[PDB]
Formats: sequence, C-alpha cells, structure tokens
Amino acid sequence: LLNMRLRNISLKSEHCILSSLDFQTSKASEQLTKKFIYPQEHNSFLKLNFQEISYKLIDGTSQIELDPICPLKVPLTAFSYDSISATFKLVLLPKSTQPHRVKITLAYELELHPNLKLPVRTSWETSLVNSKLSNVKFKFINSNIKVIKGEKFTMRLQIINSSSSPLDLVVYYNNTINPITLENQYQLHNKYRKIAEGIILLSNDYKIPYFADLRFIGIMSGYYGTLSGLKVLDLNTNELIEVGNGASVLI
Amino acid sequence: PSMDIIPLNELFSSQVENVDWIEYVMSKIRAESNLHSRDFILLLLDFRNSWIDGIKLNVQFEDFTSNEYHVEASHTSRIIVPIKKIDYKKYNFENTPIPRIYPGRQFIQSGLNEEQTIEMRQKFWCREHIISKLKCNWKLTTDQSVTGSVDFNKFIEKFDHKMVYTIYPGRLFYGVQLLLDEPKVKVGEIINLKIITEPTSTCRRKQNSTVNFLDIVIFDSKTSKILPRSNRRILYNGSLTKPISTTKVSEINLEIIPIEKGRYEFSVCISKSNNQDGIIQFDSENVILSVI
Amino acid sequence: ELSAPDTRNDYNIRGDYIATTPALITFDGNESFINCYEITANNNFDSKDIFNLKVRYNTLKEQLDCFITDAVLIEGDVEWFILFEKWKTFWELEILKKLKYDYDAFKENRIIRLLKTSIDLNKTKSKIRNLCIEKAVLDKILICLNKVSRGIAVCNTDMDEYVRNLVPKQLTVPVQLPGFEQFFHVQFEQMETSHDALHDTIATIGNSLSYTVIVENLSGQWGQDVIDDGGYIFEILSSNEWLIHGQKRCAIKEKRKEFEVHLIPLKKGYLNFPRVEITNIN
Repeated sequence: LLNMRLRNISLKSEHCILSSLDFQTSKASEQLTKKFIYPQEHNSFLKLNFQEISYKLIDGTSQIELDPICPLKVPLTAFSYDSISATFKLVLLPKSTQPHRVKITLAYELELHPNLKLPVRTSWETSLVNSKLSNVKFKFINSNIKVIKGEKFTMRLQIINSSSSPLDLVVYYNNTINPITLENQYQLHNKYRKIAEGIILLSNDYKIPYFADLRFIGIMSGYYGTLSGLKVLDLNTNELIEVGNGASVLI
Repeated sequence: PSMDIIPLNELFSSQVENVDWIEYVMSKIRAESNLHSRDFILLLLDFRNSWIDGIKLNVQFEDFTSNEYHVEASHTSRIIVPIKKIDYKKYNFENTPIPRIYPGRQFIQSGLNEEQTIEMRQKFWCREHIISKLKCNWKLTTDQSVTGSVDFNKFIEKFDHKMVYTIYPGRLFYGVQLLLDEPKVKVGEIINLKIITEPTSTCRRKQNSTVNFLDIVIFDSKTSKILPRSNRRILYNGSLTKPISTTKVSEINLEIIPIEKGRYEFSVCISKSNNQDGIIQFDSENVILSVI
Repeated sequence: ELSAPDTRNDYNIRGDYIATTPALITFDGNESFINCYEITANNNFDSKDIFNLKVRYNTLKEQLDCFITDAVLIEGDVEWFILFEKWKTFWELEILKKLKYDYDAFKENRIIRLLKTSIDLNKTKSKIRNLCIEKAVLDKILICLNKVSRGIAVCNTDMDEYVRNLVPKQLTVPVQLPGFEQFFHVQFEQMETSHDALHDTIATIGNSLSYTVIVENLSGQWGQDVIDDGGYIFEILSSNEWLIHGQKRCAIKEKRKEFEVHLIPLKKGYLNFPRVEITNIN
C-alpha cells in the first residue's frame, strides 16, 4: 500500500510475447504519508527503489529487461519495465514472480526499509495463406518484408498441395481499377488506384508447372502491406484464392 | 495473345539506369523541360512462341528500340514499351473510317446511333495509331539467318473502356494541370496556387448542366487523407467546392499555409453537382510540395 | 476583413480574404467554409487584446430577386421609362411574395421559382390601374421564371453595385492559457519489430487549470503494429514538474504523461501560455 503495480502482456507476431510491468505510487498512500511529512515540512518524498527483479518459474531464473536500468529514486511517479517471454504453442501458462525493494527514506538519513514480492501467471486475456477447399497452402519462402528500389526484383511462392493432381492453377495480377461520403469514396478510390498500378507482374496469366518463382517489377513508391493485386485462380471448380501476404516497401 | 496499358507517376531517379525503357524515358524527361513526366504510359504486351527453338525478339517503336530478350520454347516474356499520350485538341478522332471499295451500297442504312458510332471511331483509330509504329524483327538463336518480321494486325483484337481512357485523354471530362510557386517553403508563409481547367470534346454529351464542381482533397504522402478541418495541416482560405463551367479556361487560384510537416500532395475531383454519388471523374494529376 | 486594436503591436495579419473575383458562397451546412488568419505574436507577451471583423454579405434571395428584376422584367430602359417607374413599390410588394426555390438553386440551376401562387396575382394586378403595357411584361416574366434556370455566369453582372452589403462585425478576444512550460525530450527505440517507420508530431500545447497535469500522446506508426517499444530520457528543462512514465511502448496506448500544474509555475510568457514539447527520437 505504497506503490500500486500492474503488469500488461502483449503478443508480438515474431513468436515472442512481451510482458511489461508498470509501477505507480498510489494517491491514497501519497496523501497518507504526505500530510505527516508536510507536518515536518516535506513536499516531495523519497522512495528509493534499489533492487527490482523478476523471476521465472519453480526454478528461479532472472529474465532481464529489454534495456538498462539504474537504481533510481523519485516521488509521485510511474515507471514500466518490459521483459520478453517466449511464445508457447501449448496450453501451459507460465507463472512468474516479481520483486522490488522500496527504501522509504524519511529525511536526515533516517530511512525505513520495505520490500514487496508479487507472483502471478503471465496470461494475455485472449501469414501462411491456406485455402478453404483442399490441402493447398501458400507461403512466401523469402522474407515478406523486403527493401527494394523501383528496379526489377524477384519473389518466391511455395505450394504444399495434395499430391493427387499438384498442377492446374494460374496466377495473374489484374491491373484494373476495382469498380467502387465523397471523402470515403475518394479514399477507397486511392486505395484501389495504388493497388491496381503500384507494382506490375512481369509474368502474368502464368501456368504453374514444390516452388513457383514469380517475378515482378515495382513502379510506384510506398509500403504495400498485404499487397492484394495478385490472385491465384484455381482452374477446376472455378474459384479464386486470394494471397494476402507479403509487404514490400519501395524506398 | 493479350495486351494492357498502364501509366506511371514516379520520376525514377538514377542508378536504376540498367532497365531498357528507363534510360530513354528519363532522357526525354531529363532535358526539354516541357517534355514532362506524369503523362507517359507503358504498354504491356506478351510475346509467346509455339516452336522448339529460342528466339531473340527485338521490338522497334518509331524511335524506341528495345534490348535483346530470349524466349525459349513456350514461355511468355512481357516486353514493356513506352509511349506518350495522343493529344485530343491537336488531332481529330470523329471521322468515319473509310471502306476500300466504292462499288457496293454496303447496306447504307447503317444500324448505329451517334455516340456508339463515335466510340467505335475512337476504338478503331486508337489502335490505328498504335499499330502504325509498332514493329518486331526476330531471329532464331541456333540458325541465325532465318530472320523475319511480324505484323500486329491479326493479334490485337479490340479495346475496352480502360484502354481508351489510358491511351486517349480526350475520353476524360476535363484537362487539368497545376502551378505552384515554391515547393520548399518555410511554414510561416502563404503561397498562391493555380488550377488550370480546360474541358473536352465529350462536353457535347451532357449539353444541359452548365456547371460542374471541382472538389479538393489533401493526402499525407503516405496514405489516409486529411479531413477538411485541416488542423496541424494546410491552413486554407476559401472552401473546397469551387464551381467551374463548361467551355471555360477557368483558374481557381487559392492559397495555402502549412502548420506542421512536409510531405503534402494536392489533387482535384469532379462531381457534377453537390449531392452524393454525382461523381464522374476521379482526376489524378497529383503534384507534391514540401515544407521544412 | 479583420481589424487590429488601438494597442497596436506588431501583429502581422497576412491573412486577409477579399472575394474580389467571386461574388459567391453558400452556407447550407453540407460542405464547410473555413476562413483562417495568419497572425503574428507581439513584441513581448500580450494576452488580452480585442479583435473585430468586417464581413460584407447579402442573402441569396434578394440576389436572385435583383437578377430577376434587372433581367426579367426591367432589362431595357424602354420599359423602365414608364412601365415600372410608376409601380416600383408595387413591384417590390409583388416580388416579396415570390418565394423562389432555394433548394434546387444550388444544384445546376439559378433563378428558378418554387410552386408558389400565380393565379390570383393576375387578378390583383387587374384590380388596380395597371396598364396592359406593363401587365403583359409582369405576367410574361413570372410565366418565364415559373420554369427557367440560369448559370453562375451573368450573376455578378447583375450583382455589381446593386446590393446594400450589411457589413457586420463580431468580437474575438484571442483567448489565452495560464501555465507556461518549456520542455524537450529525446528517445531511443529498442526495436521489437525492426522499424515500422513512424510519423512524428512535435506538439506545442499548454494545460490551463489548477491542480492539473500535461498529458502527451506518442507518435503515429503505420507499418506492422503492436511493437517498437521506445525508451526515453527526459531532460525536463526550465521547470520542475512531475513525470509519470519511463521506457514506454509505441503501440495502441502508452500515454507518457507529465504532471505539470503542481509546483514551480510562471506567468503568461507569450500570447497564450505555451508548452513546446519537442521530442527528438534520434
């Protein structure tokens, strides 16, 4: 009851859940010690946090922070430190423990000594393109973020199919404007315009035959996150697989 | 088998001077300051052999000569050719294409209206322009003396509405450029702007509504245009509706003073009335400035 | 127009809108008319002066009524010699009940009347001594204006020096804040995802209350989100405030606050009170 603490956990896409703990001197404790300190004419407190650490599991391992941290001391403040946990594909929820050491130094070198230790579970409170029909999956083997200029470049698809008939699909980019509140109308027009002529495929209408190298050239500068022009058509039972993957900046 | 025509808007600064069209188009842009960018259109046509041996397939335009490609046996290889636009006011595209004979009556009650005839004349005479300069002069790699030419007349089939927009700007409704004084202006300064407007020969199509409404939109160079409250942004006198008229060389000159940042692009929009969904032309001249 | 008071500082209002070439506006609350003024601060701090404006205007009803009078029934001076110079006030009393359609007058039409009465107006003109040399023109003009539409051209040609412009005014006292601050921070982003190429905003805004605080929002990122945790070091210059954040994260919500209105305040150091918090993440 001197510094209220909370922990926030987020799930990054790079298979590393990041959990950040936040500490803040609570206002009720602030006024509680503040009137008794201002009786002796003190305006700013001094809670010296000298040893803050987090532990892992039933065997205690000290996972470090993401940056440096000295031994600080301040009043009426808040500070947050972020550790990087490991992403779990199973349903084993990791339970961690944190500990601090607040030295509540009253003045003229007459200090008290306080320590605290919480322990809880680091929950989070709740791409590979796959089709809807068959076993056919898509994933770009080369890193989906890429930094290019407006020059010629290459990109690499990959197909994991049912081995019964691996062939009979075609790719094409469809360089035409999709046929569409004037402000939202023109915003959707600018999205559909810079999609339809931003990059151009240097081999479209292209029969596939488990790799498939397909080669572009990029014209217009900008970050094309989930570049969604190119559209792999499946010949038999005529449907379309969108490929919402890959993101190329062109600067 | 197929063909498509796409324009370009980036300037293509150098060290990308290895790709065959880029040096020619940037050479024409580079000197001759009236020979500007933003109006070049690339045509994308795909050569595909049905043979057993490789070919070389050099493409000659009226002055553009491409590199030496290599199509092996059954593949496509999209050879990208630059071409400028064709000016509507300099030319005439509303005359009937002639027949060869003068003998037959040819069912002289022709079953066509006015506007269907005129769009048929446009669709024919645009490919009449783009065929009468295009060539190719091929050779086999393993035989080297079997060099022949090709035609293009039995290959290009027809156009659609997208090709006649992209090749011919006379199909559009207005012709606009922009004039800006200083593209590197400091923030405490107000700069006059200019929007020239020059209507088309498709102004005959409506003939009744003698006003159209030039909207103004503003977008951060990245994405996601700014709502017209324009705080932290361009501080602007007047309002962005600015009525213009048919058959007029009007100039809706405005003023613009920045607040925070640099990367701004300016463009227009034509909407034919003031209500929702009256829109006709999403005009896209889209010039840029900076504020340090 | 805009006018500067008698205190007479170096206020440089570069903004001054003159609608010389257009005699046109509309205020039907569909689009948004914004006027703006690029003023300047004084030679020192100056927080309470008085500004008064000058809007000339008209209303569009008597704009189209002036157009209809000057080019529908009194175009030439031949009819203006006799047929309307003896019944001008009667023409105004007839014109005041015209009630032209101002709902389709902003969409491809101008000077177009609504469905108002035109039957008993002929009987009302016939009741007085109105001669047929004017009763033909005053009926034919209303019959023409019952279904006609003009354009934006030849509107200023009727509006030119034929309208009393009510040059109204207002009062704008150029309101000010209370607690001046001057801070500058610096960041160093420990990258979770490599860089998301964020777009920046160096704010300048002051909080004006008592027992209050200054709350800041981080920069805006537009690539792959939820990441790029930015570390920071304060160097909170020229004051002694209270800080309430350390080594935040540039995702969905960070809100790196700074409790300001507690101790070590100052006066109005400028036109308003300021806090020119310029972060610099290099």
